[PDB]
Amino acid sequence: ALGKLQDVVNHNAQALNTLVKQLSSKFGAISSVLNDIFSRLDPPEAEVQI
Amino acid sequence: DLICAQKFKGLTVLPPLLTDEMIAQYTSALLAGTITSGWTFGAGPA
Amino acid sequence: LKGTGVLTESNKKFLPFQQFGRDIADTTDAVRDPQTLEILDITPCSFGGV
Amino acid sequence: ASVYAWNRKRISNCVADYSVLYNLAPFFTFKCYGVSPTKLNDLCFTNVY
Ligand SMILES: *[C@@H]1O[C@H](CO)[C@@H](O)[C@H](O)[C@H]1NC(C)=O
Repeated sequence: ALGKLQDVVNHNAQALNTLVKQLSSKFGAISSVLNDIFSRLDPPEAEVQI
Repeated sequence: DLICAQKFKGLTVLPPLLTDEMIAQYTSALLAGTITSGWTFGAGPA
Repeated sequence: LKGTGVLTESNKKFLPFQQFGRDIADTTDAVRDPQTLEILDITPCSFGGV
Repeated sequence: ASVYAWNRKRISNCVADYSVLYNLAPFFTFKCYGVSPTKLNDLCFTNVY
């Protein structure tokens, strides 16, 4: 009976989850971790990945 | 555990200003007014 | 692996082959010392809003 | 060896010191992909070929 209210709650949760899952994408870079990029590349060519 | 995982990424939740007891108090006041006064308390004195 | 945080003794049951752990967000959560083979949990130190 | 019969050597379980390589004649080419050579012998690798 109380689906509508529950829907609201569920929606918000979903959004947050999606946002977290976007932190594992590299968007065409060499890695998803900033520390690896900075510790493996010299700054003149490390700017494009960042 | 999901709340802590979200918190360690900078995402947090703020509490409402009115608590549940306060909202229940509003509802009880409205119910008492309509039971004892009809519709007179919505237009002036009860 | 370069990071910042607090290192504590964890109760994770790494099986002998597993070296480091990950969380839901797919980031390093626990590590293993390559001098004592001890499992250490990593937690960012305290922060908040003002 | 010849280029059609190039030799492959496996390097593992050691301390990789890349500092001491500028000891031959000045080499024309020293080019790295995915990593920089500017004193970046502070990384740890699984195996070397
Ligand atoms: C080799 O590493 C182990 C830990 O894995 C350490 O206990 C030992 O002392 C090391 N060997 C030497 C010769 O120090």
